[PDB]
Amino acid sequence: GVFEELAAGQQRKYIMISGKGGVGKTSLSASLAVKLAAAGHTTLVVSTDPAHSLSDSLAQDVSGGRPVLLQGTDLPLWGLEIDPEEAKREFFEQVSDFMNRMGMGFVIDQLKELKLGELLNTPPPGLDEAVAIAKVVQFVQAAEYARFSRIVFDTAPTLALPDFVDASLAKVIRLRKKLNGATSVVRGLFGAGESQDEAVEKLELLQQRVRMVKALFRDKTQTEFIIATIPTYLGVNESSRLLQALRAEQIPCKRIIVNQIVGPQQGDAYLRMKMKDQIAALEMVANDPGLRPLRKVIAPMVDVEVRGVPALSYFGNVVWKDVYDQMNQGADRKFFLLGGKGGVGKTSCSSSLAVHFANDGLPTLVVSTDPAHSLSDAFDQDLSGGSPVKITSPLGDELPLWGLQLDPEQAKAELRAVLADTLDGLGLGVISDQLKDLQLGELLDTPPPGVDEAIAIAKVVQFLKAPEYSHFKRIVFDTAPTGHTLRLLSLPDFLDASIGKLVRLRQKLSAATAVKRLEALQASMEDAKAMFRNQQTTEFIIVTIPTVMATAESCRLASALQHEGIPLKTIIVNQVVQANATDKFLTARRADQARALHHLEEDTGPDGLASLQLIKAPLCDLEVRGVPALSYFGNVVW
Repeated sequence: GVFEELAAGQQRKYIMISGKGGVGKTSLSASLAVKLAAAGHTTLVVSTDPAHSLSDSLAQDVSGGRPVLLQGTDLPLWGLEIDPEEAKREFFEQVSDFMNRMGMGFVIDQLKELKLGELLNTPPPGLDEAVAIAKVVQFVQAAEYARFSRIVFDTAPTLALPDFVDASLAKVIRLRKKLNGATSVVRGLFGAGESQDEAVEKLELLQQRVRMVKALFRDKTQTEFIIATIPTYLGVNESSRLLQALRAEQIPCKRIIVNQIVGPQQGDAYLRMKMKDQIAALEMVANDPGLRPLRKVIAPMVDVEVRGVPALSYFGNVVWKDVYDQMNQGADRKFFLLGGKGGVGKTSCSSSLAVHFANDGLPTLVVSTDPAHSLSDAFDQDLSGGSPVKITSPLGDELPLWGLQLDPEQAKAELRAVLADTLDGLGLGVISDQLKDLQLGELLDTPPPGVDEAIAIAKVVQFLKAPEYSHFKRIVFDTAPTGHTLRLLSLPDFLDASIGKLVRLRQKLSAATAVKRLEALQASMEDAKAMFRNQQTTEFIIVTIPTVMATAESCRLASALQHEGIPLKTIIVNQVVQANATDKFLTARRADQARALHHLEEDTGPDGLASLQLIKAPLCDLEVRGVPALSYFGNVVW
């Protein structure tokens, strides 16, 4: 049986459930926990979610920091909610002045102003989610709460990080045993004592608990993964590439589940469901707090998926034409940025905006920060690389637009590598440490959550120059399908961090007898930030769907981004089924499923990325919030 294999032995087996994008992944790893606890396994289900997903999906306050046993069932089950930001960083946390008389006292007070002690105390980025699952193995081999027969994991949506933190710990671990025996003033630059042996003795064990992680995922006996994906086309080949990893890094992956499939019998119930969502959300779009001032547009759902240049021109009449295209009014230049989580087809809108006022007399560059080749699939032209490309599909006619694609991961490493290029010799002058600190100076440029793309944006802000300053009048951005949009004013303090460090280095550069390299980064961001609070030339667009959850989220970000200051003047609701052809919507989405099921069943056979073992999960017509509902949803699927 499908389930029988997951509950076979008393030999502790860790179930992992990995996927992306609200597939009900929580609701099905919860079912699996329950239906396993029904089989006799003392079982623990854990989620690393600050939204406390395991709690709302269990209907108990299981969201305590340690594993808590549930009230109200004779069924043996434990849930664990782990705090990433607090707990993980918590385990991490004579007077001979005679140099003053050599005048050294000016150079020593400029190095202590680099506060390299801090940079050693900054716990490396990624630590929390790296040690999350190691904390899980504590309570189970500890058995202080109970002997756990199986463990079920709700993983964060989509192994490299445990080695990154392994490497950032060694870099910091390598430096402290070099400081255990050191001259008294050298330690003064770090604020470190004589005997370093108390801190390294525990810095290593934290490094070893990151290593047991990498050894667990590989562990052929305890561990096993299961992928979870919604039947969409993109979701299948996204999961196809996920398994590619699981076969390389030796991680056993034996099952894939597909949730949110429409069944044949009860497919007619889906539309009654889907509609009341759209009714509720639009009632809120009409009435939501703070949505009042910004302009609103309702788009009726995609006729046939927009993959063409002409298709993009007709889409332009749908969103911006029957409703007002009076965006075009203003100064000679316009900066248009569009954003939204992945799935709304904002690129189809984003692309359709450049095309619309291409032939209207306006030369307009569309910039895509989507690394998935959106623009290359949206105009159907393979617009690759960073430099602009002309657009060739139409019947011979004026095309005043272009489109450039910036990998944001490639735009970040493009930037970090620039900083690889005297003061080095001085630090190296007591013992060789330049290689370590340079890399560790960058431990303070990865901390930001969604910056890789802001790099890609400020790159083209500065592209205002005689080669282009004359060429383009309006430009339109296509943010990647993530949380680009930063609603809290971290702009000036990510900017100050830059000054804080470009002013701290000017303090030691003048003492050793570069920083204007950080001046290029200083003015470029300030040139980007200049076009963000620009009221006349710049305005924003946020693309969303009538699923009520995703709708209030689009206000949750609207109202907060408003008092931030950024002019966000339009929201788009791109995929609105309409009832007169409600029959066709069902008939279409039903096919988009089994049409994509074909694409998975045709995956190269069983070599690597596979057709390994399939689990079809019917449509979540009910809230699964109750513990019995999960017992039901679990015997349906497993």
